[PDB]
Amino acid sequence: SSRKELANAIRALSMDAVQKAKSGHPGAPMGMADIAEVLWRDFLKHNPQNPSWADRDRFVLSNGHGSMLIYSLLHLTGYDLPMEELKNFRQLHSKTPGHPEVGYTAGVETTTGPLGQGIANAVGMAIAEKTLAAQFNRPGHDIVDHYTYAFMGDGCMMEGISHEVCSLAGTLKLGKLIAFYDDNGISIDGHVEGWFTDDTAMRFEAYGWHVIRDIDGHDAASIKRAVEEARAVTDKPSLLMCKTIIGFGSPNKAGTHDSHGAPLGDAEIALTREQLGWKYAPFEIPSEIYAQWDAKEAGQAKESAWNEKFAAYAKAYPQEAAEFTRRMKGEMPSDFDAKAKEFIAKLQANPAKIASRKASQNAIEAFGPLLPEFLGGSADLAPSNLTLWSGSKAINEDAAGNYIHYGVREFGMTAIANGISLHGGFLPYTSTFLMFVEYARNAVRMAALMKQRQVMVYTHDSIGLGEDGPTHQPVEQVASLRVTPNMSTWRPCDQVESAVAWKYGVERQDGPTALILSRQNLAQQERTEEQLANIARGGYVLKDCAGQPELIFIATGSEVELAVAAYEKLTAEGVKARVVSMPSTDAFDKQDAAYRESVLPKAVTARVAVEAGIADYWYKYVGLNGAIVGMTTFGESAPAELLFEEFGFTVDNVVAKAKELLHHH
Amino acid sequence: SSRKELANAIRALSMDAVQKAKSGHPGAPMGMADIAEVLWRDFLKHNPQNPSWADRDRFVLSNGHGSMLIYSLLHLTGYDLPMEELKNFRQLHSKTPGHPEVGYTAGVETTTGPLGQGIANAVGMAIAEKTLAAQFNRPGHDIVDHYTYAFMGDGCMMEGISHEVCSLAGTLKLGKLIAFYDDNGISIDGHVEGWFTDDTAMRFEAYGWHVIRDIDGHDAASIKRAVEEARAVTDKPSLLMCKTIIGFGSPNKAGTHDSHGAPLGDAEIALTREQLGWKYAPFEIPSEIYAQWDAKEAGQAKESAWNEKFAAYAKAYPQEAAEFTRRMKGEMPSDFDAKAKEFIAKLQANPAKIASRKASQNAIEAFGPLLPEFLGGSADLAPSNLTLWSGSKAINEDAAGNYIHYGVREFGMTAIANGISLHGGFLPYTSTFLMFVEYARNAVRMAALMKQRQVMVYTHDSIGLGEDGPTHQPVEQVASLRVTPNMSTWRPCDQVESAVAWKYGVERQDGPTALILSRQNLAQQERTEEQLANIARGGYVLKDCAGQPELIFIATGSEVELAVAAYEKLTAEGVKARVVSMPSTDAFDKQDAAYRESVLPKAVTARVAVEAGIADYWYKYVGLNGAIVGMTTFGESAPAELLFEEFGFTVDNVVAKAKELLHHHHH
Ligand SMILES: [Ca+2]
Ligand SMILES: [Ca+2]
Ligand code: NA
Ligand code: NA
Repeated sequence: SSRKELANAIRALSMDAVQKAKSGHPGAPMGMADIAEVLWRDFLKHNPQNPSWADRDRFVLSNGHGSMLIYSLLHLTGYDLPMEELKNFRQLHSKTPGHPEVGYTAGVETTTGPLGQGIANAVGMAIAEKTLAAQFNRPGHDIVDHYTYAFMGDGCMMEGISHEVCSLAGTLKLGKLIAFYDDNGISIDGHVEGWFTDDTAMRFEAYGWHVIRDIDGHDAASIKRAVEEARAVTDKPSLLMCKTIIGFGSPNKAGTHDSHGAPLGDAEIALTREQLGWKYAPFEIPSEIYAQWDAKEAGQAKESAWNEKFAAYAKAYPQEAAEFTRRMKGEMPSDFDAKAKEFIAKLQANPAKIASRKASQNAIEAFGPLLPEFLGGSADLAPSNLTLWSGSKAINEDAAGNYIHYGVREFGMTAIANGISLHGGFLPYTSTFLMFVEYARNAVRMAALMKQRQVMVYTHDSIGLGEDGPTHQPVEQVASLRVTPNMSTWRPCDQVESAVAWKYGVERQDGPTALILSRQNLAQQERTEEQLANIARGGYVLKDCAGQPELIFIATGSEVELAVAAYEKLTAEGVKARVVSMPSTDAFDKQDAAYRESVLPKAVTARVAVEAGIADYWYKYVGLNGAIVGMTTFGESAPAELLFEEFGFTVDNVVAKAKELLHHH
Repeated sequence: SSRKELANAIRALSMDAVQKAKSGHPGAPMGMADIAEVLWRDFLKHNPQNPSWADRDRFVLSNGHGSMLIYSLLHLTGYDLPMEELKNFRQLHSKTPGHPEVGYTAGVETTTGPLGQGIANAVGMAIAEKTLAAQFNRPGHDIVDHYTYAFMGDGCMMEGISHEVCSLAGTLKLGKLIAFYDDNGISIDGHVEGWFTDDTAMRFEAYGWHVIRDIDGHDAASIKRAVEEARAVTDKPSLLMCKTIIGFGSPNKAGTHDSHGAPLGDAEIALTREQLGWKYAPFEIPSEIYAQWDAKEAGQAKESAWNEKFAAYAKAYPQEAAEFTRRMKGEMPSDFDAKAKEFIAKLQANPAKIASRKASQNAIEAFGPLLPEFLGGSADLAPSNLTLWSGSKAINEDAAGNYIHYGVREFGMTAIANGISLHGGFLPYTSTFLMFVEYARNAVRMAALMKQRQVMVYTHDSIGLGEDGPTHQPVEQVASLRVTPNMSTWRPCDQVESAVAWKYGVERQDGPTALILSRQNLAQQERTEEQLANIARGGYVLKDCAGQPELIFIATGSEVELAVAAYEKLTAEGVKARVVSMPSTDAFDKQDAAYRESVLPKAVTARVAVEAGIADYWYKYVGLNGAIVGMTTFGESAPAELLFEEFGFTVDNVVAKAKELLHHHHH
């Protein structure tokens, strides 16, 4: 069959699957089909029989609304994605959800849809390949050698995150990253010129990319030459400017916004079949077309050759090969749990009053030698977030390093780190001031949705940061993280809770962990062995009374000391009081009900939450008959000690709120 | 005095005020002082005695950590910012907070600090000037004519929002926007080349800006020539690449990251005075330096001339002049309240089961003729968010229009709109799918912090959007907005609540209002005149029983219909039930204790919340002895009606959960 006929198989499956679902996006799949045919059939290194092959090329659809493009490619090339799944596009619990989802579907590398994040993920995958190659390859043994290919459209280009990640990709000279821009002139509002006029090629040259202009995206020869040129440029990421017609093949909807995001309609599909010369019924693909698209034979041969290379590497470099396998599988070192517990116990036995941002740095220092998979960084705040340890080595200085200076790029940093975790081989950590989780907020959500392990180190967590004032002082950010599905959030009260939280984060297998860390020094709490072991349960009894409590303080982070001081005053008066430290609400909620009852007995309704964050969160644990010593406003610019007084974080106020509560009970 | 001596007054006040506070950022003020001296003394059109003069130039410090730069300028030029306030830099309730804040300090145009947002605000101010000039200027009467000047640094340049807003500024040919880039080679991690290597000039040329390269930022003549060149280019925004030395004057800390974000230290300040030749003690400025910096006499003359121009305009164009004054003051038309109430009453009397996104469009259509100040837009989703009305006209097509195609730029859109509201003359509305509030999230917060009027139209609010799936289906986003200080969030249940929420938003002068709008059609509920008036109280009794309820449903948005159906089933079985519609938790919380008790009586603990959003929010109103029919997970890609079934938003499940709750209460 001709290359155009092979590409038209994508067009037919895509328009037909959208039509059957009465939902979805036919235009971009039809516009990019010729580019995909060249890339996938002539260049992409992959094995449909093992989508987890460590050295496969990675493909990313940043314009993820065009999901039928990737489903068509996976089906046609022989992945485990049968025609019946394509006939179930956008239907409940199918393998073909409306935007592609990692884990749902063999061969999907990332969950995309939110524009701009796919290219960010691809930058992270390319950083991962470059770093892993530098760490593991040896003379005569290049066991890491693969490309990262991304498709992206006008929406990704307009989004600010594209600027963040493509700027950094240029700095890092990511010569195995090759992006294809679907330059079709159309977005949802219509002809893009009314709102998007960049000289995109000049912009990308300003980032240090190699740019190939004026590619005919409907001409296989033009596309193939451009890909060859990009592969020959080994010291710059490449952008291929592909002129395409959205909805290519449709006489009445090609080149129109109408083709972007709704079914073409039955009559228009019939006219499209006529224009394309496509003679097959919906969901019919002839054997000749499958024979030319199938990648099982070539893919198995390529993976088998790689397996033989890896076997030879393992003979010459046995310890390195074992580390490669462990890291690509995402497994932890067998002795990590014991060694981390030993560190935690040492901290409990050797008290220190330090900021939890410093306790975080100390945990990185302790775990660094044990976790060579760390690939950490900060968004231009290394000396404030405290993300460097003695073994940190910046990858812009040494490609085999373990640290990224991300610059002032919080959203891009977080979505790059999602790509790093998706690649395999690494455990990424990222960092900024907590307020700027808001810049990165959807990438944080995407880490949780994709079940990815990433530790997110958020410092300067409250009015305790002092004079920088209300634009920087978090109030409501932690509450939002706490109600995000599959997110773990820890607000440690001292250096011991900080190390437990770090351990919890690195040991998650199925989602991310945010650490909520103080600028100011935090006193260490004394703990029994039982309390020490129960920190990891997220909430535990820190101070207690004999018998059933009359009054329970629930406190987190920097406010535990205040709650303890109020507890001591009331205990001396003869109140049966308790303090619960709640470093992680999510870990607490996951405990068995007997444990939760032992900490927060259902019969004890006189509960006072204490936290320098938005009060409204705490109704979850105090209900309608408790009290909350929290924030209800933005902060103020002043020294931290005066702010804590101004906003009611005083022993007198906490005691008064508890006594007022005890009248009612 | 020489120009350098005048600039050194900024350096001295800045380093000394940071030192006294033992906190703050001396480096950028010291690095940009010569640029500021030229801009403010030779070009800026302003009147210190009236910071609200409608036709003043607007200045924005996007690198807002350098707050002592603007405080020095405002003090030296004669604004109401006494030296005592500079001595109280970063102290509680001073007029000199660590990052500048609009409202409390005379002459501060915007609250900045979060990097990139200042340049976005400046783009909005420049859009506002261009649009207001096109709407109001007449032959012989150019009553709107002013520049927007912005300072920005490497952090702003690295942030994605700078790409969004500077790209759009290029498309819109904002020839009165002039930005100065503090090109000093330093960020917090050190020398920027390890993480920031863009050819920034080439990047901005790709956006359609006029770029002036290689300006000596410590040479007044070079800076002045560059500003003159940028002012001569009337068809492009301009970027002035100013090579500066951070901490200029400090022998040991100039050019170092150490000068960025901590006091220089007393010993280093002494050496800096010696290098700069600045003899005056901390907080001492001689009368002759004030005489050269003061702008009161020039500012009075400029504003007086403008007032004469405006008086001549008002004689020739009296209705237009009255509209200009009204709009610049942020006042609403005198008949708006009555006309909007008439519209709301008509909707209550004429049911229509339509999506609240469509009810929103209908409110824009009804309000549009009454609010010529609207400057609305969507982030490339006009046909989905339903932000166009019959009178919309895109400003890229006609500069006197009222609509902005923002492109796929949610964060930039929202921070541009903050600039629009800060400028005066307009009432901005912005729009995207609700999920992508997360892209714009800090700009929403900044609107609330700055007490700005902006209506944020967020459509496709739940699993009700269907097949696009979990990356697009909001779950926890509304709860995040609800816990934001000074935010107003409305999730209307029908076309009537939608119109009430729109009226509330446009009339809310002291903060923003988000509308949480459905893709799918919403049943209209029956209301008495009192219930109709009670929508605006945020939470109200929609269905009731005689005597104390044994069950209260609390529902919002698309789930009110489900809660009412469950109420009807239970009522028919003899259960005493009530339904509360809670379109706005923030408005409800602002009602007095007696009203809140009347709606959610403390005696009734069997409360069931119903909302297709994150469940944990609702403990605030249901307590520990209730039930929540909510989401606890991400969504799924499927037809919406199947999602509502799968996630428990069915009458059978709501009734079962309510009966299970009552059974637990009984035993
Ligand atoms: Ca497009
Ligand atoms: Ca800088
Ligand atoms: Na290359
Ligand atoms: Na100009």
